[PDB]
Amino acid sequence: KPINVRVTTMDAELEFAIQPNTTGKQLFDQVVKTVGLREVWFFGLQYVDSKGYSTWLKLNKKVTQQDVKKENPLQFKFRAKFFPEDVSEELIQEITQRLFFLQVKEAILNDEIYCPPETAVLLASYAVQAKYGDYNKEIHKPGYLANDRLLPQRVLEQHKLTKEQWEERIQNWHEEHRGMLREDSMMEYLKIAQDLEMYGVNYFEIKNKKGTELWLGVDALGLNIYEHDDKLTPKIGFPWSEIRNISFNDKKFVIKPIDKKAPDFVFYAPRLRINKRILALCMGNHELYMRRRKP
Amino acid sequence: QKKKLVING
Repeated sequence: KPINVRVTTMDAELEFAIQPNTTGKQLFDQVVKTVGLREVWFFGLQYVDSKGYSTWLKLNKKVTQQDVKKENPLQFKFRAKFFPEDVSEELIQEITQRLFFLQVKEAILNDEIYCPPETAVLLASYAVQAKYGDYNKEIHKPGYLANDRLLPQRVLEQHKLTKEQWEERIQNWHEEHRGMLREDSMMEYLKIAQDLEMYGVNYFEIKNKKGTELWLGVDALGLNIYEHDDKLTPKIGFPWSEIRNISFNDKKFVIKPIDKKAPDFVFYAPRLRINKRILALCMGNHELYMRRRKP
Repeated sequence: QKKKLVING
């Protein structure tokens, strides 16, 4: 008895039917095969459980054995779970560059990743070059960007310019990108976005031994602790190279530093589900970190 | 639950 499933990438909707004992890995492989993605190590499948919680699909476990929200077809989102240390030397395929571009641009536009107004304009500039191609005074007449969402709401609200005025600045940059290929435009966007403080960071609310509210940041290079009201600059950093090991006991999270002097660091997460999520991102990120070196 | 993850050493 086949099981109907739907998988959506940033710009595509895929329809599959799997058997009862299909594993996440088998579903995953069918997805990347369909869109011709070979740079698969960054991606994963997101689903919603019966309790309405977003979760990443375990690839080693059967799809049917993971409490995916009951429905026909089952619904999954194909998304990048991990980010490259540098897009330039890691994303070679157009499909991959496109998926990261679209996912990152969505997060920037939704104010997910903080972005200075000036940078938002430059970023929008590459997105327009990617979408419209070379600026052509004959076809791209004033107002040609009126129907495009190009800047995050936060930017629009801090600077009271009219849409026309924003478009004017965006257009001036657009004109300067003539000759830039669609794929190259997307990569330029990413090269800029990847230098943003909040780019590629998974934040989790935690508390330290003093009960102070903080954020745990997990990214490609290790872990960071942020003060509750500042997610841009780490309060303290824990690069992989300074980490002996990492473990969690239910809600307790401990970071044993390689160093002799430096003592251990304990942090508390609200739910065990959170700690499991953190450990998983820590494992995956570190793994990719080491592949960039030895494997 | 209890889970450990070796990073270095």
